[PDB]
Amino acid sequence: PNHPLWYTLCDRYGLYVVDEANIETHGMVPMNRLTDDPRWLPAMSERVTRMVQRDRNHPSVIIWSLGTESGHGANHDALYRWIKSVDPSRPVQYEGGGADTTATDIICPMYARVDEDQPFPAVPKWSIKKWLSLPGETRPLILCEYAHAMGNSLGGFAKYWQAFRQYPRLQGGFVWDWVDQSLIKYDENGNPWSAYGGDFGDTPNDRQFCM
Amino acid sequence: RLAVMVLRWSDGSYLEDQDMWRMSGIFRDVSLLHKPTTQISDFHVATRFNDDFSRAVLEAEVQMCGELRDYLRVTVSLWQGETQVASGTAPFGGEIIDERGGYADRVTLRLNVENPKLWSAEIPNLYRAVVELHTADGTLIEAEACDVGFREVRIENGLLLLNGKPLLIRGVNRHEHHPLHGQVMDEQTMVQDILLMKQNNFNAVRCSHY
Ligand SMILES: O=C1O[C@H](CO)[C@H](O)[C@H](O)[C@H]1O
Ligand SMILES: [Mg+2]
Ligand code: NA
Ligand code: NA
Repeated sequence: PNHPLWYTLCDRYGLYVVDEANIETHGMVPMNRLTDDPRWLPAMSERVTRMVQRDRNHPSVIIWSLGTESGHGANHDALYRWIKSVDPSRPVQYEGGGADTTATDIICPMYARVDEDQPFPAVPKWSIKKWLSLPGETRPLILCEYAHAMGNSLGGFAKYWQAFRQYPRLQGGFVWDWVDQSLIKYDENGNPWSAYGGDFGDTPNDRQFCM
Repeated sequence: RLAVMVLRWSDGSYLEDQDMWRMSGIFRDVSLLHKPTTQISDFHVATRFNDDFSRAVLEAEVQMCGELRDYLRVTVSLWQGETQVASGTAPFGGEIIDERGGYADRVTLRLNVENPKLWSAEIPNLYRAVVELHTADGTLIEAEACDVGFREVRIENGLLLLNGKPLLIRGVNRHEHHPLHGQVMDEQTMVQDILLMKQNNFNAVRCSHY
């Protein structure tokens, strides 16, 4: 959840907002180790329920998100249902566990390609065009992350938009991401420069991957 | 002496606007068939399966024409080669279907078949069904028969399934055409087509358009 003024500004200037619970357990092995554990359900529930209680009156918020990169655990299913019951006015989405679990109203993959399948075991990223018409599938598809804009990038961006326009149930996506997470440091003359991972003696680090 | 007056055009022609040569005549086989007075007038074969296809029930509905009699029986027997695999016998008289009773001129036979050999375009396993109309003590009136392929065709979850597996149709449309004989078909031409189709990795054909 963002600084509270963010939603006020989105209401007034007009942007659709996905409001997301502060839950990410990416470094766990497997990714759902905590989110499938009922011991972590109280802590996860507060991150979801207190967000909803705070932001549910903002018209700019159109979709709730259960967080990101935490696999798919039973706790997600419980909290998905909690939101559906408490606030029927907004769809709930969540990408973890393969982007199309029972904890999401929207197929919301990250970096699934337009035409090319990436058939990873357990959590494949299907071509978005293919994903829509998998046997029994009926939901809309909106990429929660796509077109990773790292450095000299966004090659193939037009390919996404041709597909978005051609396919009714491909209803777009959210580019990753808006702003470089670089930090300012200064040389001996006081000239500022842009720093990334490792530049503060932080180790281990992931270098330029923050930008 | 038979006299047959064949018309090239009829009101039937309005329903026969296929993109093909427009021809006419007696272009398929003519035959004479002798049936007894008491006869098999229709029969339907169905095959249903359990979830993993390890058991089948062959269901055979048989209709008669002629005089109804208590001594009448139908036997449907199923053969794999020279081996009889299953058999059923019953008098005529179907189950009650409405307030007026049932079909006294019909009978349904049900045969259990364990581990049926399944039919597909890959392995065309066939059994032989023989439908015998006979008296209670086994005097045959007549027999009809067909080839039986044990297979289930169904659409589930948006997929066409044959024997529980999603098909991939390598199909072609095939008109009945011969450069010399026109729209007359013979066995040799038909066999030649099937061979060429299979040799070129086709598994399916559409009877375009009749
Ligand atoms: O759509 C069609 O196109 C073909 C054109 O050769 C042919 O006319 C077929 O009978 C018709 O079904
Ligand atoms: Mg036509
Ligand atoms: Na669309
Ligand atoms: Na990053």
